[PDB]
Amino acid sequence: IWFSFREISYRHAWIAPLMILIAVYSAYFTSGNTTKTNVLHRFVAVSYQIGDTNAYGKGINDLCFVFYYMIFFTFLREFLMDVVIRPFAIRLHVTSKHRIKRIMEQMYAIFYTGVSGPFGIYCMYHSDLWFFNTKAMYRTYPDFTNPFLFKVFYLGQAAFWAQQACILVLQLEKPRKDHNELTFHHIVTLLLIWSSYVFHFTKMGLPIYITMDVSDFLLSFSKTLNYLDSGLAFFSFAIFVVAWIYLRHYINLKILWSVLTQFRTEGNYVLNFATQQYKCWISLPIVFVLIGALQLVNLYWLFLIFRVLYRILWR
Amino acid sequence: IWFSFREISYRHAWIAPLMILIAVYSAYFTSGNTTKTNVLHRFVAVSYQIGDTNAYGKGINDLCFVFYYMIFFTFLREFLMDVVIRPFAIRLHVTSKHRIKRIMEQMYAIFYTGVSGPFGIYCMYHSDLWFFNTKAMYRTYPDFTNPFLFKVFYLGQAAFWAQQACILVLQLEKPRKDHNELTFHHIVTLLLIWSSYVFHFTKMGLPIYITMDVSDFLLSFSKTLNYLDSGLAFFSFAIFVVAWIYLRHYINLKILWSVLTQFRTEGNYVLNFATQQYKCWISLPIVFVLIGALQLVNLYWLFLIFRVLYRILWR
Amino acid sequence: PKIFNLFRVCFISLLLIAAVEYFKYGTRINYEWFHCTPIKEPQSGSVIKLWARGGPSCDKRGEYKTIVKRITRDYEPNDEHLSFCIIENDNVPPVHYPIHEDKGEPGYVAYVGYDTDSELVQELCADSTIYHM
Amino acid sequence: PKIFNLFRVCFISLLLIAAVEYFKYGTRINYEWFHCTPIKEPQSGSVIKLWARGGPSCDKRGEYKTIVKRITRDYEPNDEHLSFCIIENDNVPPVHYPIHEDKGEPGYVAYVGYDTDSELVQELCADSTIYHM
Repeated sequence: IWFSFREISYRHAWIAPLMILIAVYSAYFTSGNTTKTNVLHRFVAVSYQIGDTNAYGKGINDLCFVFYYMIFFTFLREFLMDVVIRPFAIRLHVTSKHRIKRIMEQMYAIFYTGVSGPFGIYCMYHSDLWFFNTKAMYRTYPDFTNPFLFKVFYLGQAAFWAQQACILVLQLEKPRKDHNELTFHHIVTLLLIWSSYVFHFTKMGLPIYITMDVSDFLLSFSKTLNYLDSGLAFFSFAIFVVAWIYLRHYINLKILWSVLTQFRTEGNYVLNFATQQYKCWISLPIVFVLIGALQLVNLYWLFLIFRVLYRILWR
Repeated sequence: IWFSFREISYRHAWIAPLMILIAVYSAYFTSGNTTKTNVLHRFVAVSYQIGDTNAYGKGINDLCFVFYYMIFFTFLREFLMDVVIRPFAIRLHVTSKHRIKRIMEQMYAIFYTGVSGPFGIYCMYHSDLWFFNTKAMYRTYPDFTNPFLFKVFYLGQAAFWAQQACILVLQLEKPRKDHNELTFHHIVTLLLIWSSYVFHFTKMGLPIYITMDVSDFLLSFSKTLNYLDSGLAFFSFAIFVVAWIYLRHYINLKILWSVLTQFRTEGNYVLNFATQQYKCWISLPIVFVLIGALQLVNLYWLFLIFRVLYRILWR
Repeated sequence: PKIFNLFRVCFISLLLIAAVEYFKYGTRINYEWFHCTPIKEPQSGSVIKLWARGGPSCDKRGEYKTIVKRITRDYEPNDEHLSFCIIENDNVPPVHYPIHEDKGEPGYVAYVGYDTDSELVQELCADSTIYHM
Repeated sequence: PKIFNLFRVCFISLLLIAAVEYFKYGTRINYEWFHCTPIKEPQSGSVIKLWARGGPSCDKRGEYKTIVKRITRDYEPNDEHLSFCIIENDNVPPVHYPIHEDKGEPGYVAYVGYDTDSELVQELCADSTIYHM
C-alpha cells in the first residue's frame, strides 16, 4: 500500500535501497548471461579487465560502480545500524539518548573499519608494498592497471566515503558540534581517493588508507568503551595513543620523506604527457602539500588527544 | 575640494566624464606622435586600417573604442540634457514635472536620432546599397573590411546603445511603465549590432539601422509635439504613421523576402569555416528568425499605434 | 543605485563576446573536423589506408590535416614504432570536391602501419618516402 | 531535509571529475604543445625552415605534429597556394633529445613557402617530395 508502505519505510529506512539492490541483482542474475557485457555488469562489477588477466583498467564504468555501491552502502548503514546495533546497544542497555545515538554511530564505525582495515592489510600483504616499503610506491609509477582486490578495495572506499559525504550534506538530522570539521575530513578523504585513482598514484595511496583505518578502528573501540565505560577503557585508549602516534604520525611522516627523496630518484621523473607519466617536479609540490594536509590535521588531532590524556590523567 | 566638488558634480553630472575625456584627449594630442601606435590611439580612433587604404579590419581595439565612446556618450547625454534642453524646455515652459521629464528625454531622442539618421543615409548614399538594393547586401558577403565612415558609424551605434543599456540596468532612478519592453528593445538592438559586426553581415545591417533611426526621429518629433501640444501635432503624427508603415514594415519585410531568395542564390552559399564564409543554410534560419524578431516587435508597436490613432480620431 | 547588477550583466555580455570570438577562431584553425570525414579502409594486418571525403571545403590542406591527425592519434609509437607514407594526387587542383555525392579521387592518400608489418607498408607505398615515428 | 544542496555539491563534484578527465585526455592527444616548441628560421623570401626543440618528450611524432601544425596554420592557401616538404633525420632514434641544453640535430626538418617562390623551395628540398596545399 503506497503511503502505508511509505510509513513502514519510515519505520525501516533501509527498505527502499534494499528493494533497488534486490531488483538490480535479480535482473542481472536471472538473465543468465552474467558476462562482461549487457549493462548490469557495468553497474554491479569491476569492469575493464585487461584481456583474461588479473589487471583492471579505468573508465566511466568505474563511476557506474561507485554509484551503485553508494546505493548499497546507504542500505547497509541503515539496516546494520538499526537491526543489529540498537538491539545490541540496548540489549544490555545504555540508558540516555544521545548516549545511545553515539553508541550506535560508533558501533557502525568499528564495524566498517574492522572490515576495511584487515582487508587493506591483506591487499597490501601479497604485494611488493609490505611494511611500507616505499621503494615500491614509485618503482613502477604509471600503474594504469590494478589487481582485482586492489581495484575493488579502492572503489569500495570511494563509494563508502562518497556516501558518507552524501549523508552529511543532505541534512536528514543535524548532529552536534563535530559537524564542520567532519565535513572537512570527508572532503579531503574524497580528494585523496579520487586524485590518486585518476592520476595513477594508487599504490602510494594504499598505505595511507591502511593507517587511517587502523587508527580509526582503535579510536572507535576506545570511544565506545568510553560511552559504555568500564575498566577496559583506559587500557584500550592508551594502546590507541601508542598506535596513533606510530601509524599516523611516524608512517605518514616517513611517507613524506619518501615522497621527497624517492620521488625525485626512484623511477621515471621526466614529465611526458603522451604516456601519462605525471611524476615530475611539477607534481611533487602537489603531492607533498596534499599529504601534508593530512599530516597537519593529524597534528591537530594529536594536540587535542594530548589535552584529553592530560585531563583524564588529572581526574 | 574633494567632496565639495563631489557635490558640484551632483549639480553637474557630466563633469566627471568630461574630465576623463579631456584628460585622455589631452594626453593623446600633446604627445605629438598622433600615430597608429602608442596606446591612446587604439582608445580614441578606429584601428586596423588595411595598409594605407580606406578599409578597416576588426579586433580587440574595437572593444577599446566602444568602451571609450561609451564614456563619451555618457558625458554627452547628461551635458546636452541639462544645459541645452532644460533651459530650452522651460524657456518657453511646460509647467508640470513628468511633463518636463519626458520633454527633455524626447528632445535628446530627437537630437541623437537627427544626428544618426542622415549620417546613416549618407553612408548608404555613396555605396552600392542605394535604395535598399539588397542585391548588394550579399554580392560580396565575407566583407572582412569596412570603409572609414561605415566602421565609425557602426561602432558609434554600438557604443551609444551599449551606453543606453548601461544606464538602464544601472538604476539611477527608475522610470514609469515602459521600462521592461524598453530593456527588451535595447537588448535586441545590441544583439543585432554585435552579431552582425562579428559575423560580417554588416552591409545587410546598415539599412535596418537606417529604418529604425528615421522612424524614431519622426516618432520623437510627434511625441514631443504631443507633450508640447499644438496644431502641428496631428499632421506630424500622420506623417509619422505613413513613414512608419513604409519604412519599418515594408522595407523590413522586403529585406526578409530578400534574405530568403537572395540569401540562397546571390553569391557564395557553401559553408566554409576556413575562409569564414558563414552564409549557408545553417545561418539562414538564424538570420530570418532574428530579423523576424524585429518584425514582430514592429507589428506589436503598429497595433498599439493603430489603437492610439483610433482613440484620437474619436476624441 | 545598483552597481553589482551592472557588473553581472557586463561580465556576462563580455564573456559571450569572448566566447563567440573563440568560436570563430577555433572553427577556423581546425576546420577540417567539420568538413572532412576520415575514411579508413584496412589492409591485411595493422596496415590501413586513409583519406578524407568532404565537400568543396575539404581542400588538400584539410585532407592532409585530417590524415595526419588520424595517423598520429590512432597509433601509439610508445608501444611500438609505426611507419607511414602520404601520397599526393597530382591530377587534381587544391579544391576538388563537388558538393553532392560523387567526390572523386581524393587529393591525399596515406598508408600507415607498425613495424611488425613494415615490409607491407613499404610494398604499398611503392615509391613515396616512408616516414617513421 | 535539503536536496537541492545535495545536487549542487554532486553536480560540482561530477563536473570537476569530468574536467580532470578531459584535462588528461586533452594533454594526451595534443601533447606536443607542452613539450615541443617550433623553431622557425626564415630563408630568403616567404620560405622558412621549421623544426622542433624540446626534451625527451619531444619524440619524432611530436616534431612531425608541431611542424605540420605550423605549416597548415601560419600559411593561408586560400590567398595563394603553398608548397612544403618534410625531411627525416635517419641517423636518430625516435626519442632523441637530452633533457638539458644541447638537443642535437632534429628528427624532422621542413621547408615551407608559397608559389611566388616555389623554385626556391624546390632547391632547398633537394630530393624530398614536395607537397602542395
